[PDB]
Amino acid sequence: GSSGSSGLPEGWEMRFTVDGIPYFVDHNRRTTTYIDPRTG
Repeated sequence: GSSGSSGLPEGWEMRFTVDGIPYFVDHNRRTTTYIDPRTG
């Protein structure tokens, strides 16, 4: 359902692939990773 911004750091973004997988996108680093930034 409707989702917002939990609380990610600067640069780290929250998005989901066509399938709907939990992944983050970095604007500064310009990279993609599956591992969560907060948790690690």
